[PDB]
Amino acid sequence: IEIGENVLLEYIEENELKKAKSKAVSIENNELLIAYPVDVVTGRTVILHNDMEVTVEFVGKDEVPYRFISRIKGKVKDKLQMICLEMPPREKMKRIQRRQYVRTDAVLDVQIQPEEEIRTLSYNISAGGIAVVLADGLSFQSGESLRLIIRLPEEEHTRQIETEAVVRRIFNDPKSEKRKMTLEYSEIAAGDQQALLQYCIRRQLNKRR
Ligand SMILES: Nc1nc2c(ncn2[C@@H]2O[C@@H]3COP(=O)(O)O[C@H]4[C@@H](O)[C@H](n5cnc6c(=O)[nH]c(N)nc65)O[C@@H]4COP(=O)(O)O[C@H]3[C@H]2O)c(=O)[nH]1
Ligand SMILES: Nc1nc2c(ncn2[C@@H]2O[C@@H]3COP(=O)(O)O[C@H]4[C@@H](O)[C@H](n5cnc6c(=O)[nH]c(N)nc65)O[C@@H]4COP(=O)(O)O[C@H]3[C@H]2O)c(=O)[nH]1
Repeated sequence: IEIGENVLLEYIEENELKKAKSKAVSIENNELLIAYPVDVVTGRTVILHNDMEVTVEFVGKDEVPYRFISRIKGKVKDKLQMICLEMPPREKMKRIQRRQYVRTDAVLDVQIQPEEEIRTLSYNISAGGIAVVLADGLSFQSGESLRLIIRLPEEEHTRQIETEAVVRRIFNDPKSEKRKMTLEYSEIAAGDQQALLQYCIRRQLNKRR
């Protein structure tokens, strides 16, 4: 559970599966109150018809994602229109895991090249994707295929991993006002990917104690 966190809904309206993003207000007794149901892609608000079985997703205080089916109990009026969601038990609230590959926060040398060539740094990495800090002026696009070269330092032997990856998303970090960008490996060698895989596990393992 948490408060103020994002509550992601997934319902069926007019035979197609629509998703929406709301905000946790309170979880009094067995009822969850969410506010401002806006569409996941459309910034404009939406309407959740009562008694509609929805599928609620959220990230708890343990940085673990949770998913449960529920129902629109009804509207609640106190100063705004908030939607009442019937909460399940504490069982029947399945913890999910959407990442195929284990991620680790590592500042690695990344070289992006589509005009010239951009040598930059990553801020987290995975065996299937990468997230990289951009400088101002760099113009890319979600869906553009880029060739990037990753300097993976597997101890003394510095492995150079060359892949092609497609831009997932570009956003502005509210903590640094610097552009960040994420990519998914379009094509990566089996040898390099396995090494990159064992690197992220050991690196994540080396900080448990
Ligand atoms: N579309 C998309 N967005 C991404 C992805 N990775 C990160 N983000 C965005 O970045 C936020 C912070 O992620 P984080 O620092 O890894 O911190 C995350 C992460 O540590 C944890 N978490 C959430 N879902 C998963 C998961 O499926 N697997 C794992 N291992 N951790 C998760 O909860 C934190 C909060 O996640 P959110 O509230 O979702 O907020 C996420 C999400 O909005 C991605 O692969 N796809
Ligand atoms: N290192 C790194 N790699 C990134 C990031 N964003 C995307 N990627 C790469 O791109 C793949 C596709 O992510 P997606 O299309 O957002 O699709 C995502 C998203 O829909 C969902 N997902 C995973 N983690 C999160 C999360 O933390 N928050 C949310 N909201 N969704 C997530 O599962 C899919 C992720 O599958 P993956 O095995 O993670 O595979 C990811 C990952 O390899 C990032 O911030 N850092």
